[PDB]
Amino acid sequence: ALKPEDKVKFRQASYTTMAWNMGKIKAMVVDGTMPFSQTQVSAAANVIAAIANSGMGALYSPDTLGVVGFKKSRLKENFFQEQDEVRKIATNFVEQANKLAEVAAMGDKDEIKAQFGEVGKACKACHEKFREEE
Amino acid sequence: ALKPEDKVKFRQASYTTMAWNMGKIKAMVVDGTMPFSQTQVSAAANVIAAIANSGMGALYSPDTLGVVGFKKSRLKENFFQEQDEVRKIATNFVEQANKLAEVAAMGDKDEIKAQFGEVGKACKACHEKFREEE
Ligand code: HEC
Ligand code: HEC
Repeated sequence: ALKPEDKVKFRQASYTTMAWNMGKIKAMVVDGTMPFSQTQVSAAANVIAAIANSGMGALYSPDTLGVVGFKKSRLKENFFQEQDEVRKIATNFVEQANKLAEVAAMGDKDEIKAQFGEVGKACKACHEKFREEE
Repeated sequence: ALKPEDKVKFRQASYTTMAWNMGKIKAMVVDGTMPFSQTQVSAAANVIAAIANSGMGALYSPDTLGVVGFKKSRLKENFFQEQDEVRKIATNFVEQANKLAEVAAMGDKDEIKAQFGEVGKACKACHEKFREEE
C-alpha cells in the first residue's frame, strides 16, 4: 500500500492541481482578467473532472490524521464519523465536475459560469465540514 | 499574474498528481500488485492526459528558479537555454499522454503496458535534462 505521508501528499497535490485550473476558469469567465479561450477553459475543466473521477477515496484513512504530506494534513477527524455526509458531498462534487467538463467543451461563457459556480460550491461544501481553517 | 511561489506549487502539485496516477497504472498492468480494473486504469490515464493538456508552460518563468513552492524548485536553469530541447520533450510527453488515455479507454493490459512505457520514458526524458537529482 501507500504510506500515510504519500496519501497526504497525493491528496494535497490533487486539490492544489484543481485549484490552479479552477483559478484559470474564474479568470476567463467570471473576472475576465484573462481573455476567454474555449480550448483552455475546456482543458482546465477536464483536469477537474479527471481528478474528481480518480478515486481519491483511497487517499483517506484514519492513519493520515495529523500526518505531513507537503504540509500537516488539514483533514478533520469528523470525516470518519460523518460517512453519510462525506458520500453526499463527494458524489455531488463528482457530478458537478463532470457537468463542468461537459459544458466547457461547447459552452459559452454564461453556461460555463453557471456550471463553475456549482463546482465551487461543491469544493466549499467539503472544506466547510472536513478541512481545518488553520 | 501568479506569484513565483504559486507557479512552483502548482507545477509540483501537477507532477505529484500525475505520479500517483502513473503508480496506479504500474501496479495494475506492470507489477500486478493491484487487480486490473479498466475503469480505474482509464480514470488514472485520463488524469495524466488532462494535466499534460493543461498548459503547464505558463508555470515556467526564470523568476521561479530557486523558489519554494511546496519545496525548493528542482528546475535547472538550462531549461531556459535549451528551448528546442524543451519543445521536443514537452510535445512528445503530451502526444504520449494522449495516446495512453486513448488506449486505456478500451485497451487490454498488453496495449496499456506498451503505451504506459512510452509515457514513463517521456516523464524521465524531461527529468534527465531539466530537474536537479537533489
Ligand atoms: C472533500 C470531498 C473535498 C472536496 C470535494 C474538495 N476538497 Fe479541497 N480539500 C479537502 C481536504 C480534506 C483537504 C485537506 C487535505 C489535507 O490532507 O491537507 C483539502 C485541501 C485543499 C487545498 C489545500 C491543499 C494543500 O496544498 O494544502 C486546496 C487548494 C483545495 N483543497 C482546493 C479544492 C478545490 C479547488 C476543490 C474543488 C474543485 C476541492 N478542493 C474539493 C477536501 C475536499
Ligand atoms: C518537463 C517537460 C517535464 C515532464 C514531461 C515531466 N516532468 Fe516531472 N518534473 C519536472 C520539473 C522541471 C520538476 C521540478 C519542478 C519544481 O519546480 O520543483 C518535476 C518534478 C516532478 C516531481 C516532484 C514533484 C515535487 O513534489 O517536488 C514528480 C513526482 C514528477 N515530476 C513526476 C512526473 C511524472 C510522473 C511525469 C510524467 C507522467 C512527469 N513528471 C513529467 C519536469 C517534467
